[PDB]
Amino acid sequence: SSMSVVILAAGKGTRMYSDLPKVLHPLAGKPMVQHVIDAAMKLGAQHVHLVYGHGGELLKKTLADPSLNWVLQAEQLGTGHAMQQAAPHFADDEDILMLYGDVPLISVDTLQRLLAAKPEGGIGLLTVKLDNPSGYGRIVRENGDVVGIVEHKDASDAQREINEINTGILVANGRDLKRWLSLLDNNQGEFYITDIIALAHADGKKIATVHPTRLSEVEGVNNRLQLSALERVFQTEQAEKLLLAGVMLLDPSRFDLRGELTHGRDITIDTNVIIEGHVILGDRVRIGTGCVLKNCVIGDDSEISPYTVLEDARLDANCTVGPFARLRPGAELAEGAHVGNFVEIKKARLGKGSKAGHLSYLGDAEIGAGVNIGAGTITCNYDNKFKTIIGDDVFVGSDTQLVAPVTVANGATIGAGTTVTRDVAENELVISRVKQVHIQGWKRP
Amino acid sequence: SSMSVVILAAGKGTRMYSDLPKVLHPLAGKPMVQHVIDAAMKLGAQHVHLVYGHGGELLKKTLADPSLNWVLQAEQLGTGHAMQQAAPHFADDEDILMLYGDVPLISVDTLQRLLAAKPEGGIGLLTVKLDNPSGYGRIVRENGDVVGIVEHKDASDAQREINEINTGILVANGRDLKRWLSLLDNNQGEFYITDIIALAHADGKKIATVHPTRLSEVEGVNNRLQLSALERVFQTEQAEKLLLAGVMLLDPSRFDLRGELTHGRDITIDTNVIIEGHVILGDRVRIGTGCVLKNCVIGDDSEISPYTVLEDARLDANCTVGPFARLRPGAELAEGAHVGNFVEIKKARLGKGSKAGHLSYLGDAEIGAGVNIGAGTITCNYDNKFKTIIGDDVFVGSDTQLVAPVTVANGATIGAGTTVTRDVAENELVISRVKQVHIQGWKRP
Amino acid sequence: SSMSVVILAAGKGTRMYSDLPKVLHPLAGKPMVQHVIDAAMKLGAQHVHLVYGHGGELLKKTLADPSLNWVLQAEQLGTGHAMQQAAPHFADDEDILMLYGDVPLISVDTLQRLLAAKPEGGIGLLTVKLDNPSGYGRIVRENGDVVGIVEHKDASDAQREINEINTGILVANGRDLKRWLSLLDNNQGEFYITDIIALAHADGKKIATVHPTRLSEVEGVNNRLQLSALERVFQTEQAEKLLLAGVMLLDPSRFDLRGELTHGRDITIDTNVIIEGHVILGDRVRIGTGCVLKNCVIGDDSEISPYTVLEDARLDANCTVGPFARLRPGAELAEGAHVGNFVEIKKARLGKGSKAGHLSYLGDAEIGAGVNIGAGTITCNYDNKFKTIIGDDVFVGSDTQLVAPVTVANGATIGAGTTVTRDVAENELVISRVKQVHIQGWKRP
Repeated sequence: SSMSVVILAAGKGTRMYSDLPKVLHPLAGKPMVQHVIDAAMKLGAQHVHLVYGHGGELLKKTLADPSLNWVLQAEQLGTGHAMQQAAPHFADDEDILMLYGDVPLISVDTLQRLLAAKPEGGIGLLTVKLDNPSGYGRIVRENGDVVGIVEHKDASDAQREINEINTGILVANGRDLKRWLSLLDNNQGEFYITDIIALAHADGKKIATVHPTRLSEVEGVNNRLQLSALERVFQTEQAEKLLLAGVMLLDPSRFDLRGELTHGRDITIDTNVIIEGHVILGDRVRIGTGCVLKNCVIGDDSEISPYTVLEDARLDANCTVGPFARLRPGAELAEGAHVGNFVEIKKARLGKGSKAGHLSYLGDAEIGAGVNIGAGTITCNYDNKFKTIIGDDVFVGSDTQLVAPVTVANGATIGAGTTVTRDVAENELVISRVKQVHIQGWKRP
Repeated sequence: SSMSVVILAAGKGTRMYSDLPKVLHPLAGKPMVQHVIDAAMKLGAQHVHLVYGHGGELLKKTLADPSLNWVLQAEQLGTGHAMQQAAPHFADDEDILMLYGDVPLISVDTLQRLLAAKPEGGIGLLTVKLDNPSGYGRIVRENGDVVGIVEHKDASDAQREINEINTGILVANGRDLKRWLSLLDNNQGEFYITDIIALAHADGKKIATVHPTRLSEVEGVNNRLQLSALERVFQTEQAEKLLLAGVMLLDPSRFDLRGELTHGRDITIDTNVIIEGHVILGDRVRIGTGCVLKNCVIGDDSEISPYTVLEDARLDANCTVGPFARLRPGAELAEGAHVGNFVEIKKARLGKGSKAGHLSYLGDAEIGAGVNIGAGTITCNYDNKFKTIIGDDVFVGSDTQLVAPVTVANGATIGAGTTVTRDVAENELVISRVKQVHIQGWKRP
Repeated sequence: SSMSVVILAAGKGTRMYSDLPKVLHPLAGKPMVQHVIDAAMKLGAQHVHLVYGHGGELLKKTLADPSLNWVLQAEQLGTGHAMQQAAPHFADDEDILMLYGDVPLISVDTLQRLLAAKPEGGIGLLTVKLDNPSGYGRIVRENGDVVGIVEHKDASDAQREINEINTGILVANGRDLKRWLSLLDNNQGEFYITDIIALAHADGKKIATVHPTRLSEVEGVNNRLQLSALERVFQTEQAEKLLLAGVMLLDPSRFDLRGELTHGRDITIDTNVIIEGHVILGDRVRIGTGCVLKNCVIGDDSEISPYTVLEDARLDANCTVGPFARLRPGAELAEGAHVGNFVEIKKARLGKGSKAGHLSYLGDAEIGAGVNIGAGTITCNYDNKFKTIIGDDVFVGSDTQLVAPVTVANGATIGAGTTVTRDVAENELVISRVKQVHIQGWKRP
């Protein structure tokens, strides 16, 4: 069929104490409002209408999304008024679902039930019964029949016992909806969206209701404490989905996914790992404690040792990296390569079974197979930046500075503490050798 | 009005298995007993009387606090006996409140209710009703009127149903208190402080009661498991206060504050951050996972990357530091400065927009603006310690050792692998240049 | 008396999505099934019979344990059938207890109650009453008398109210057990082990029942989410045992023990520490945040600073190591030694009060007392591997490469940036000194 959504996101997030529009605040590293858009997209939402008051410019900025239909608003004067501003935008043949930019966790199932329990020429309304309903809108039924919503405000002591409350999420045909809207008053001073419930039982239509499966689906964010609770809920969910799909998390409450994780079989992730962007892990990969991976491919059987950071990096199968290793964009390890502690790799490839074990920096480097990069080796590659190249079976002594552009051919050997400015030939040894000078019985300060 | 406090802290913390007096054990990095003192100070407590048995010397030692009035005690023989030892110390015109050194979480509100519900010539008594009261002192009321306390010990099956129990915290006028005290017996062998309740209804005075708002306010520490529970409670509280005041914590259950955090607006703190001493963070600062900050000022818009440790360090605005960076006391970054991975800074300043990106140690250094500190640069500054100075626009090649005292003037350039013992002049290049020596077809061992 | 156990571990752990047999999956770093074996050993279990279907070879492989009696099985066709396969293996004079390889948390107390509540010529049966019993085997009693087990399957609406359920764990004499077994049918198609309950009330014997003290004792693992819950339970338990025995954990929910921890008095362990293998900590040791210790001895009063990794390493008293330090097998610190940030130690000893503060790698080294290892010092010890030796009171300048085999005698001093290939004599100074070369007004690229 046909269906569009409207996302309300116009209020003042005063209690966020922020210079950033509330709805742009991230949940698992992405704007609250994008979770809602994402969901709308998953419904088949043909169009998405976003209603905003202040924060306009950097809202549409921080949200590229050229596919969206933006809707300005005088200055927050009515949640119903807001719904009026987008009213002329609803095609009469399409359903119109209403969501809030600060309720990021609303599941598709719960909406794709709402859209099924909508009575022809009527409203599908999402509701939840509360433990303590001590301040929300009551759902007022007569014979279990929805007739209208009561604000906690004007609620008799008898009504205040009504557990079931309004999530503020609901459906209706675009035609019928255009109707019910601009037939409402302002006599708080504002216009309540609540009213279109009674103003629907008015002209004899039936308003049905489904419930969300989790309370968190309809949790609204007014402040950061609330947002952090939703972050935890969201992370527990992701973690449990990975556990059930075969990934071992040594402590799923100390795990964070902010993006996507594609994975193979029998992966172990230890405590306090964070996964950002899109990470692909092969079979039998092990990630130690404290590692941060962002936009990485890690090949079958690789081991990432504790406290290793990787971003836009690639490891083939059987590699080992860490502890205390830092791989930056362009870092590439060929099959069975090893990078050790206090080693940084930038736009560099370390070939098959090559080793860089300690205290080294490698950038803008093409290194071959079976190469030994001694402790303390530095590509001195900054003066743009220049390329260092090393063939197979090369031995690079400790504390060597490779001054690029420089090429060291296969089988070459480089003595410790050597500066290399000129190219090195196959199987040639090079030793930057001076003469250590001796004073006898020297009195140390 | 006038008011003093007494802190009881004399028992044997046997179940702590410690050589340190129980009350000195830290909660959020400060002695249990200091939390209690702190609170007393916040009441306006004119004097604080501290009653102790063993542990005396290093108690008054580990607690400088020359403002305190110490009170010795034979050898724990009566909680009431203890209260006798400080009795001659209470002015008749002042209220005397009683607290315990091992109940660190007692809030001011709860005490500044206790002090309001005190009946003239009578006791204000703190109480709590328990889920399971299966071992404490019962509050025995007649017509809801407090008449005396029953030890779980001698408690009829009927009494054992009394949910409400004694926290052991209470008030009373100093005069009246001196009275009720030394009129009690020793016929456990000890003197119970419990009794002064009935010995107050005795001479026809009214004993009122307020409750603490949280159970944790009256939780006593007898062991470390108990202390750890209170640590978590205390940390959750702090975390929620920062969230509500506008700081984003990516996981408030993996956050620890052991001191004070002054903050501006829109700060993000990722998982597993610890804050010690006094930390000042400006607007829009980001602290990555695993960072430890102790006594630091971080300027607006700075980014601290994961696994970075800072102590007594200062960053101006727009600085970036980490990952894997170590800043020690005296470390200072000017506006937009960058410190990278595996870099340590001690008593050194890195000027405007200067960079130290990798594998470097800088101590006792004054470095100017626009300076590039190549990978592997070391201030060789130990032989006391001597000063290294570098002007603006200097380029320092990788793996340079700067042997202090040495001065490198503006615009100078230093080739890679250079040892610098002598001063360098404006725009002068210096290259510690030897000659790499070549053996052909060398057989590597 | 006499007693043997049987561990059932033959099903398909399909929902583990693993190439590793379910029961081999680790809990606190050791195979689920080893926890069960361990427990059996603690009972005095004279023999342990392990029944398995597929996964056979690498089961008996990954479990050396030459003490075990393995029992093959056609192909999972009956949990009772399985129990038949080991039936001919039970001595008539011994008790036979039945356990499952995927229920790792079953305590000895609960089994050493089961073995006491066994009625002569009868069954001791472990049971638990459930909050929601909505899919398990009901315990069917008549006058509170166990008569037989009902599968949730064939269970009247009336029976489905029976809270109490079958853990599947039970006892019986080996003789009697051999009996009750091979008198059962296959008319699911399989043989139910359930039946021997009614087939015991059949020949007029009494089947008693004890309960486990914790629900987690009888939790079965079918998937990784379940296993992770048990991991957390197991870790909370260990943590609380260490807290009660006197170790301070700054956050027991961010602590992991995968092995054994021997400890002395007044130890503090900060957040996110992992303990693997066997770790011995002396009195008054402090372990900072993020440290990983595996098979280490740490002497009285040592301080391990944050983010330090140690494996098969030894520290005497008063040592300090970290932050950001990496100690590998063979790493040894003598009394009061210090290792700083970005320092790696392999098969090396750093003598009394010696210091290696920054950016160094030391392997295969014997270093004496009072030695100063400057920043950036590297043992260039790889060409097998060769030994570097340094006596007392030696000063090693920064960025020195020690090319082993080399010996530096007592009181010697080594200038910064020195390569050392030859031995150094007592109190001799050595400076690898070249000449820095100067270009005036050099235009930096």
